[PDB]
Order: sequence, then C-alpha cells, then structure tokens
Amino acid sequence: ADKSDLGYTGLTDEQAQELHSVYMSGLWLFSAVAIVAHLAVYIWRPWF
Repeated sequence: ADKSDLGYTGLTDEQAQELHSVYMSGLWLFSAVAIVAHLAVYIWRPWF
C-alpha cells in the first residue's frame, strides 16, 4: 500500500537547505565544481 515514493519529488526543501548549508559549510566547494565543469567540457569537446 504505502509507497513513500513521494520523497523523490519533495526533495526541494532538502535540496535548498542541503545546497545552502553545504555551500557555506564548503564555500570553497565551488572550486571543485569549477574543475569538474571545466574538465567535463574538455571531455565534451572531443565528443562533439
């Protein structure tokens, strides 16, 4: 009966709070994020 699958959609509040706390908790996390994105694109160039 109970599926409790509604938790997948209602992850917005958790998403906001999670990103906010982690962003502050790890303000320098952006640097990692930058490397991943930059490198990712470098990987996309040869993929086209």
